[PDB]
Amino acid sequence: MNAPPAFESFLLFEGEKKITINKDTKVPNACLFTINKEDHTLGNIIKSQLLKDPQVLFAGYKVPHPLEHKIIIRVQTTPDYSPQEAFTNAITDLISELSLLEERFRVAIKDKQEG
Amino acid sequence: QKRITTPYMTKYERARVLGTRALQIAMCAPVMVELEGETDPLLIAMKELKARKIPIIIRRYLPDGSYEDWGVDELIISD
Amino acid sequence: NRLTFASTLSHLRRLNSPIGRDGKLAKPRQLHNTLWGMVCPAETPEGHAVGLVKNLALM
Amino acid sequence: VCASIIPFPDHNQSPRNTYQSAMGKQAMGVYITNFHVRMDTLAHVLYYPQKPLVTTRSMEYLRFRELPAGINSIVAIASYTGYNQEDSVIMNRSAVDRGFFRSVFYRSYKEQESKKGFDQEEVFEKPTRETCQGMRHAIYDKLDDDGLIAPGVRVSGDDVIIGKTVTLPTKRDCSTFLRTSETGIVDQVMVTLNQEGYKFCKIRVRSVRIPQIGDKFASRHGQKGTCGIQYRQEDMPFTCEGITPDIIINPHAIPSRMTIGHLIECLQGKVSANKGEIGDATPFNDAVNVQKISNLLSDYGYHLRGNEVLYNGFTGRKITSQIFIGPTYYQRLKHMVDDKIHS
Amino acid sequence: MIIPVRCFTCGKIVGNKWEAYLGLLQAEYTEGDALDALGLKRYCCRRMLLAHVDLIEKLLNYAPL
Amino acid sequence: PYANQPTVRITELTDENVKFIIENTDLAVANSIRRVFIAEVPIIAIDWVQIDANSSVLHDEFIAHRLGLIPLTSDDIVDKLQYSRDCTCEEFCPECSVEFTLDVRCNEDQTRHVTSRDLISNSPRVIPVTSDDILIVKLRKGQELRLRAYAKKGFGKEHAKWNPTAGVAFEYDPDNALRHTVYPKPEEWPKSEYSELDEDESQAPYDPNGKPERFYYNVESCGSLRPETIVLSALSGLKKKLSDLQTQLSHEIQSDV
Amino acid sequence: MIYICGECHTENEIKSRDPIRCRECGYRIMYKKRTKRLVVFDAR
Amino acid sequence: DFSARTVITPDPNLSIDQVGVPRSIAANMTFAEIVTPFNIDRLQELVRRGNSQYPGAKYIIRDNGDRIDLRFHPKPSDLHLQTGYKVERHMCDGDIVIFNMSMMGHRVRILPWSTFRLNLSGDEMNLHLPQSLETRAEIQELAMVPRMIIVQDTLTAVRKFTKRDVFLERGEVMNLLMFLSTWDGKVPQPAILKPRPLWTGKQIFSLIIPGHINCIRTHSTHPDDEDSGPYKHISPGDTKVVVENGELIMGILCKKSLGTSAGSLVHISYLEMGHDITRLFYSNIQTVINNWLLIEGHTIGIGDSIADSKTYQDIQNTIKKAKQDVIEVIEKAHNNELEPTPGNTLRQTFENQVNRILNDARDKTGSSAQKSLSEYNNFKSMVVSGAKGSKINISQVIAVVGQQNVEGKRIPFGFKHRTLPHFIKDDYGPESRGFVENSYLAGLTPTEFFFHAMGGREGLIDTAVKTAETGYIQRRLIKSMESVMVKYDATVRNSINQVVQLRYGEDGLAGESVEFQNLATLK
Ligand SMILES: [Zn+2]
Ligand SMILES: [Zn+2]
Ligand SMILES: [Zn+2]
Repeated sequence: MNAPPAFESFLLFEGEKKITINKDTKVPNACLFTINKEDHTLGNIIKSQLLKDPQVLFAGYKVPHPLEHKIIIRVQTTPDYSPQEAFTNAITDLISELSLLEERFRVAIKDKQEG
Repeated sequence: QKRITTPYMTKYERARVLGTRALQIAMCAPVMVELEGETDPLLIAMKELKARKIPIIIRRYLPDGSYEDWGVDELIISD
Repeated sequence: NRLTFASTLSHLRRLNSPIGRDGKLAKPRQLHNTLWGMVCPAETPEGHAVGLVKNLALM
Repeated sequence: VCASIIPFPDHNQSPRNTYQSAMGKQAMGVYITNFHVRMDTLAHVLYYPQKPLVTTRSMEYLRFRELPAGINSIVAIASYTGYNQEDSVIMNRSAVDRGFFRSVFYRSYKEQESKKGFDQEEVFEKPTRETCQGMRHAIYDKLDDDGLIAPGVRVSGDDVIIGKTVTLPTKRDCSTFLRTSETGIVDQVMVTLNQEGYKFCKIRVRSVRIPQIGDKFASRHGQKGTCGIQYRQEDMPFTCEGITPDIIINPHAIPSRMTIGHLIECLQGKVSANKGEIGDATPFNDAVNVQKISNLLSDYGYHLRGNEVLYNGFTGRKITSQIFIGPTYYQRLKHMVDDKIHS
Repeated sequence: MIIPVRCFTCGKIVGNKWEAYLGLLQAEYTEGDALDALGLKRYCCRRMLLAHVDLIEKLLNYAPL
Repeated sequence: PYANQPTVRITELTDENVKFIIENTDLAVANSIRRVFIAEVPIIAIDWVQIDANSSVLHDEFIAHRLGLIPLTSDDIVDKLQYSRDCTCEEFCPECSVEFTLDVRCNEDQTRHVTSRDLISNSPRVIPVTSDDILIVKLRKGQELRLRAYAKKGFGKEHAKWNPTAGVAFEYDPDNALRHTVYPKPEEWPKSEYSELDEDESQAPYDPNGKPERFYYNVESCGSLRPETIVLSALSGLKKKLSDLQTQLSHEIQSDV
Repeated sequence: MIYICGECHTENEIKSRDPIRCRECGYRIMYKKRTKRLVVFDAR
Repeated sequence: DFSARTVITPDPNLSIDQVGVPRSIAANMTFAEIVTPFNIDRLQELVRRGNSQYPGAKYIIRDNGDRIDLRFHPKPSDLHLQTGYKVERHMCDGDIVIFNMSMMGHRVRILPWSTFRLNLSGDEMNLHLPQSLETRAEIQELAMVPRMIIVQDTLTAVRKFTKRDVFLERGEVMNLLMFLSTWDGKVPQPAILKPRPLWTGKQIFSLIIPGHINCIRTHSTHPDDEDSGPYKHISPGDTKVVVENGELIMGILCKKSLGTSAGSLVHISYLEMGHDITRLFYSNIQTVINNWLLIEGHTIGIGDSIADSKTYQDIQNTIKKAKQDVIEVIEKAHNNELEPTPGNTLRQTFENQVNRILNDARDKTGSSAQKSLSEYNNFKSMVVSGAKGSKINISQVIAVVGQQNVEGKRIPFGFKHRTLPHFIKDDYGPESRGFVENSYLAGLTPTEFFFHAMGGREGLIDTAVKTAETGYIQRRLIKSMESVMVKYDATVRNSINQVVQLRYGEDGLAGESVEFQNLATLK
């Protein structure tokens, strides 16, 4: 009755934007990425990569409520750089990072099978 | 005049004045202060108290039967 | 009480303290030494009627 | 009977032993074997009533081993996400999806058509909108030609399950609807004749209750703890071997409103499961000791005190404090949120 | 009532192991020895077999409708 | 300002589980991938069950539910199949679901139990893992259990039955080089299998500078998806979700500009 | 409707306003076999 | 509009003022609202939703007072509303609710599950919704939780968080600061810049402290001689709490420093800043500490109860010495050597001497147990912070349970001069009279278990009657002072207008704003 559907955790609600970028006026060069229908599996993926970038001054994520299933990411960078670029560039590195891992795994998986 | 009650406004008076004003605002009552998009009626009345524009006049009944007419603007509110 | 088998067994062996003058004058709620091996000391409903209702010892 | 099933009651505080006596009765489980044939107003039967890993010798005589009223759980005592206070507990959502604590609920509805008055009498039939003048808005397609809903029909919300009308001096509907709004399926239908000889019938409505955040779970000793929050297997703190605890309880309960027997039972449960032997829960057996149990656990590549390194599900970094995890027996209490809200 | 399909903790299948577990017990094997043969290294799965009760045996005694 | 190269090697490969070590990887990526196996990995399991005749001792709800927990050997069929929501169907089709059936009847005096072998599936490849054997229920003489079931692709987070991982043993820094976990008495604690340390050394010396690396993975499968293929799908499944975020992210920037 | 005796477990058709008794036994308790309207079950 | 009672569950994410409510309960509950042009569209859409959809209206009231049910929706024109109407729209987010004569208001938040969520900082409850706007405004202005005023799961972690040992890496700091609502947006400079940045727990907590509030407190484990020593300002154990300009420069926080008391950070902030700022202080502490707790972690196990063999010998030696001493006292009374005190009789004097020997042993052995626990030990952490438990509880778990007194005395002779059949007749020894020399961990003897039950039974009976009697006093006191109030002439008068007090509290000051202090012109 009151139990929420199990698929709402990942399913995208109709007429709801998956990603919303909101600028923060507390400190210059700061933005909030309120992703929806995601969990900590995605929040930690980008936060760690953002820290690796020297041009990132402050990057982090948090969940307002586990049942909400929406994650908020706050990114702040240098005046020359932009939080939007940091979020975009970091994702590309992850895709490249996983591509090497996926490709290298396929290289080594056959090696063990044959011996 | 000759009013002996405290110049400050009690918390109970503040709550009732805002509540009554907020109810009035929700009933198509006019707003003295400028409207900058505040939809919620309580916010409209809250800034009215800050600007000292609420027409409500507080009549404090003394225990002896006498009453003192204290204006909301005259009373010193705490912000 | 058929909610659980253990509850059913306890109810059958359930005991009740005396009521009226006899129970009132005494202290049935308080645990006495004579209950050793005859009435379970730990088992007693919680609430106002604490110690009035007890359970027979296993043996 | 209720105190005998408690391991190490001497290690436990006296009020806790008394508290368990009340909780033990409220625990839900297989009360008897011939539950299907009988009809009871209230009857909770557990999906998987499993005998405990730690059992007392006197438990055999009570036959509680044959018909237990709880399911074991690998309980890690930690403060995870701060969702469990002194009276609370955190469950594993994935475990419940596999049947961790699910149980059935049976409510028996009973009615008879008796000729109390010569002019007016009760009958069993479909209350058609035309022949019946007074009626309540509800779906009547469930009822059959005999006025009794056949077994195997899903019933939800306000629905008529038995048709009864009174031929007042045109008939007035007086059927019986569901007591609550719970969704259930009728299990079996019984038609009989009462002692007076009038037709009398009983029907048992079966509903499935899935444990949720509002259900109250209680250990074998201590205060009952409501399921503060349910977390998926990924979010639960997994150990080195990949064993996400089924239940997480608040460590702050152990000091006062809980007993060291919970820790000892966890240690015994870990040894019992690892060594494949049911532990002895005799209250006054000098053979069983905390030090002896710790030594046995160390032989199976485990910490002598049962502490384990749990990796936080959200962040993979090791938790600074080593959590204490063990297979502690747990029982589900009759108090459930669904019953209260559905009312 | 009946052995669960899989371990509630991790998800390893344990229902199929129940049939072999009982068969090993009557084969003079120790309670813990049988678990090792079935391949239950984790203590969570060993719990599902070591201390399980098959209540359906007594229920099947009653005749059906 | 870019990511590293996650070198990966495999220790031992077997049917039940596969062990591999990933080096030069961030802790978040390794930890996230661990939960990607449990939830993100899609597998085919029974979700829709309808009973035509049930005379067994167990109840309709219990029997119908138990089928879902039974894993199905969906190695490559899961990839080609699609979720019911995104399909153009109002009723299950072979392209967005599969057909399952189980028609048994007990007439012998001896107790007969229906197991997963009697669970017939239209798709030859999509079959129960055992097909000893996953027993469903025990049937008495004169008891029959005829029902029809369907299975559909679903995420692990949606339900536990859609989780192919039978316990993931993820470990890192077994010797506690970075002191991420502090033991009051390190001597008592046992030595982990992956640790390379002497008997007389309780733990490795603390290094002032260092990062988590050389993550040890042991993915144990329930038989539905082979442990050597779950990793391939998980890595592709995680990144394809990451790319989807970028596509929506670009739209937001297009709106701001 | 068709009912089942609780002793012999045999089909016996009982109409409305008819005594409830098994011809083969005289047993006074009858049950209902099942409904032909099937329901939908979800493994949750 | 009384609602259906439902169980209570905790929710740290929710603010203390906020309350979680399920969709089903809120659907039944309705809040009459007067439609206005500024929100005419808002009511127009909600009424269109209908009762099937949760965000709907159960009834709509016209100016004439007629109520039209929205379940049927007979005509679209009837659905349309005019200005000045009253619409019983279903409860939504942001509404004010009041529940447990002083009641605290809350802001309702809709959550998926059924059970209510409360940010405690269990028992079923029913939440009441104020229909009228006037009382709704009044409730949110004076009856809110911030104006009415920490869990034990946080205080224990707060003490560990503020320890000097705790050091936070850049990655960890980012997560903690994200949950900080009252954050300026600038990351504080690390305490240890090189070789790597490392923020101390206090630095993160410094931002948690609102504004600039200064207070000095002491940790529970603060040696008395430390203050008199030269290291008073530089505490060797960090047992002194000092805050300057809102920054926790030093000291480990605990219930004494952070918990409610005459002088505490929460109390000082309430007077210095107010209630609204104080609530954020509670929320920030709960949220930030909970996230950090996932890294540090709090647990409990057998290792905490298992003490070193050295202390076990001392505990048994003290127990043995006490047992021998009791026998010596018994022998003296047996031979008539014992002399009764002038203020007591021989029988009562003997009971007093034996009680002190047993009572002293428990305290001495219990005190040694407290020193036995190491810093890493979880038992010490709870008591040191003072969150949950007590030093006596640890004593009964490790050292000794202690004497089991019944009705203020030792176990009475239920049988003829013997407490139990096993003990010899006229036995006044430790075991016979209920002295429990075995700790909970070790295990009690069969005789001790029954004696322990007798002591516990008395407590349960006293607790059962204590609540009944205490509750009666509360109701009685309220009735006799329900009409007592402070009038506009700064006088306390009842309904009859009789002067109870010329000035409230004899000074004319509120009891909440007053702060404890010691003027130094008399000592
Ligand atoms: Zn397992
Ligand atoms: Zn399709
Ligand atoms: Zn018959």
